[PDB]
Amino acid sequence: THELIRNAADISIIVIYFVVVMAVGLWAMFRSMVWWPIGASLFASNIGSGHFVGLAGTGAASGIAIGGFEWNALVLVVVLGWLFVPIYIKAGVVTMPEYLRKRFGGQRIQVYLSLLSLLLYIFTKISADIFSGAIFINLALGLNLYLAIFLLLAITALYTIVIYTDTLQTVIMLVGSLILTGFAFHEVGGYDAFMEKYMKAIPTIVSDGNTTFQEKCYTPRADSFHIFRDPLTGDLPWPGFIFGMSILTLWYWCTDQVIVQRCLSAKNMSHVKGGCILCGYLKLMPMFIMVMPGMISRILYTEKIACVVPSECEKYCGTKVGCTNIAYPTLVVELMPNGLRGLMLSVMLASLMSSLTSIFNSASTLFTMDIYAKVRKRASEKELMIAGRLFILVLIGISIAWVPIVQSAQSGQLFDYIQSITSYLGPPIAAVFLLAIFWKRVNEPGAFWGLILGLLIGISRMITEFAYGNCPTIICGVHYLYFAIILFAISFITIVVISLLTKPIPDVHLYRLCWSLRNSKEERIDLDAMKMKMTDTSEKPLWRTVLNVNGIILVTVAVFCHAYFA
Amino acid sequence: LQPWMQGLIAVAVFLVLVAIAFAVNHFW
Ligand SMILES: OC[C@H]1O[C@@H](O)[C@H](O)[C@@H](O)[C@@H]1F
Repeated sequence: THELIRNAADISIIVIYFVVVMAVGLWAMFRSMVWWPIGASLFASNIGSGHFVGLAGTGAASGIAIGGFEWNALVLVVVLGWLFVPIYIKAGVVTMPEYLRKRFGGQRIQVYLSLLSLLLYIFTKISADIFSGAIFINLALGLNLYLAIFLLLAITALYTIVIYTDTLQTVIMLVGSLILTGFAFHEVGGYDAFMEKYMKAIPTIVSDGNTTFQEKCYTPRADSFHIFRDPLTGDLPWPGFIFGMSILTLWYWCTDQVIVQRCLSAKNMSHVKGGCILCGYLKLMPMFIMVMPGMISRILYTEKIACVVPSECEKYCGTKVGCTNIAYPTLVVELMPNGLRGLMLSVMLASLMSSLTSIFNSASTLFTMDIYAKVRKRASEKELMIAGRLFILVLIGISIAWVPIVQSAQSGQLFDYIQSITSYLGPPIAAVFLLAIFWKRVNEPGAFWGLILGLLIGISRMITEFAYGNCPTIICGVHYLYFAIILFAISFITIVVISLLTKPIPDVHLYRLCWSLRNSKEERIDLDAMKMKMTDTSEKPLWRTVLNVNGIILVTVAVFCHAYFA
Repeated sequence: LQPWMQGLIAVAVFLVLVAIAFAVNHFW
């Protein structure tokens, strides 16, 4: 399986792709980004190889429900265009912790939230993406997982040396993924035959010595073709699904620095909205092109993807957890002709490079403006950039060192790992941002202490899970999309209360920083020609109405797809 | 209830939702 791509013709495609990417990057190197590149880059930053691998694996093991996550992004993307980005533009902010500094004041909350978003990036993004790329390389090539990570990040470092490049990335990835989807669906015999054959993927080897595994452990779920699964016994329960995934997605899109940073570089508000719409329409695809291909991989490679014997799973992937995360790679490697196999390897690398370069740049911005600038108040621009570069290097090192914990991570389902860790560490951030933008009363001490409590609970559960890998069901037995809701509610209530206890932060410090005061001019007094254009969110009535209708139609399409897939 | 019945019903209810949202936006 690993020797398939060794053909010279197949690798010709990857070298052509890399030459094209280098040419585009050099041309770009050698605020008017516009709607189609804004949306293309948002999609390419959101959809990395982490999504490919995790979504396909969770689709193989659990079914279509995981794909629904991506569709929720659609709705949240709409929010990002019409609720949060206008405020980030009016506030004239570059980073989100800088927005919280302007909103609340004081240095502790900015530093803390920057560090928390950096830890979130490290674990979820900079481990899942590199791990997924390593899976792709290891299944495609004999190189080990760690060596695969090393090669992948070397290639990414070459790649960085953005929105236009990410537009190329997303176009190539979308075309290649559509090609693979069509090819695999025809091979299985269409969607009807795919559904019929999917409820038969039971591996032949199901007993190890005298121990027989439970029937529900290895057979595909009866609800594998339903997004809304049982609230209690079904993995990814529908109430947890909707609410917890909406909270997590709110964090990721409307408060993470990467998405908002790429959304801010728009020429004007209309192109912000257009980029949001294009990214949403592109995000409507990742189900049909990542989840269903993984299910097809299960159908065609049941013994490899549905393994339940620890010995067999270990021999197939070196892990005794189930080999669930290698769904998409196998499909790409074993079912793709030489040229198309090379093209799909290029697609996976394209999505990964977009996501990882976006995250590297955003983390550099966060550490550069929100911590290093504060430690060295008189830092020169050159030293500032040097600090950012060293920070991304340290971030990469920490993420690589953290990879091994991601391997098992809830039975090898990488996307489950991503969503669980980010559910532990994101709901506090989402709560503070929602309250800050929508609630004037919140103040710096209250927000800081609410965040500290939320992080305390999240780290408590995370350490318990990592220690137990018999864990008490009263704490860890609840699915993490429900721990996300619990943590969000706890942080929300804590922030509200302790803010009502301490200080109002008068009212003249919240002009153009809160939703109620987004339009007031009133000579804002900060807690800490060109600018008039930068803080301008005016849009021509024609384009504004066109983009409003476009967003309504996009969310209509998202709801239609959700209901079509139950 | 075929899947496209569900899709159309969801489109209808969500369109009503957006219509109510814009109605309140105009009124509020
Ligand atoms: O970590 C949360 C994020 O995970 C990504 O994989 C999904 O595409 C996003 O919708 C979500 F917000």
